[PDB]
Amino acid sequence: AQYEDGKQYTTLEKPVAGAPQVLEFFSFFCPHCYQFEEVLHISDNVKKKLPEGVKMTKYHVNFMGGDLGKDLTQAWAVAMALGVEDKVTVPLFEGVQKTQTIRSASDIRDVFINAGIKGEEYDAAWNSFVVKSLVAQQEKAAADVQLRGVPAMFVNGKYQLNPQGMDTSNMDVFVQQYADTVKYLSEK
Ligand SMILES: Cn1nccc1CN
Repeated sequence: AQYEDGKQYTTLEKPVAGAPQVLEFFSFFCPHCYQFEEVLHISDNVKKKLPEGVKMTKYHVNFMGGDLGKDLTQAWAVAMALGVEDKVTVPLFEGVQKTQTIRSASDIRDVFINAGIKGEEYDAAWNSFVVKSLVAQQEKAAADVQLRGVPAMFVNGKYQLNPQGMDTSNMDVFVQQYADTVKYLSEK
């Protein structure tokens, strides 16, 4: 077959019911996640190939980067709560991995301030139970799949993308294979 269980994707032995349609996990400490975001634009290219009926979710993980990694999961909850993901993703990746200027929770906050989020608004969100609930949702979704690595993408709590077998000589072809695989899996 063109798409084969075990090749372009794997099938979870323990399927997760009630899972998001398309669920991505990442860490701002994760080098391939940096590539997925600013080099490949995986999420946008996946979105462009799905109908308006399939929704996309993207969650941060705790298991990379120690204390700061956990701070970044809470900051990502702030980004989701305020709807400013598109404003802070590139600066957070650059701050962690390129300039290495993000070393503390205050340095994370600075990225939001520079992106135009008011300080009192960031602080209110950071300390809010709405954000605490989003942190809990991110942790529970990762735990449901016993997640041990990023980047990772899951379709309908049933299928996990397997990019390792794909040709990476051309980046545009790789991204297209990835998105077409997500589309195929979403249609199963
Ligand atoms: C710098 N910082 N971090 C959290 C709260 C404050 C002061 N507004």
